Amino acid sequence: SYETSQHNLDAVEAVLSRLQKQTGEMAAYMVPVGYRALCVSQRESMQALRCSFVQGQSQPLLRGASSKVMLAYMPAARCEKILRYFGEDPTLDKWQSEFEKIRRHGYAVSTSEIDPGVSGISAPVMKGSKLIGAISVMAPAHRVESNKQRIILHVLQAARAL
Ligand SMILES: [Cl-]
Ligand SMILES: [Cl-]
Repeated sequence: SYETSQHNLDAVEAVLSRLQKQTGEMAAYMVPVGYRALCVSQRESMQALRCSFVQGQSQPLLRGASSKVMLAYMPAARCEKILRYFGEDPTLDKWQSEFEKIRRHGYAVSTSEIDPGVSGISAPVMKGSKLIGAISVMAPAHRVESNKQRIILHVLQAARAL
């Protein structure tokens, strides 16, 4: 359980519940742990979506909107260590341009980086200047294509509420 380790799980659960009722999509709260993104709380799909994000399990902090938001908002030194572990060169424009874009917008969007046909939209959860986690919606590209601005606004709204 993350009852004693996630200080604000009640608040997180309330935000994710609303977010799914606003978008009709799966939503999760992710936190960075070393080289990986841990899914701490997840709503679960009322459709039949079976993607790689599972509550209590982690993914490498590298691909997808959630990973890219956390990498963009954590300290540079930390971000560099992680990307170098995965064999990426953090100094390249393809990374630096993405992080600048993310910080300008306040969220990231990804498509099919993890699961073919599934997109991610994510925004950082901050405590002051410290990145603590991210709120994300994981949803079929079929639906994101019709609801992109709606999902972005609600994801931003969810993250800001925490
Ligand atoms: Cl993705
Ligand atoms: Cl569908």
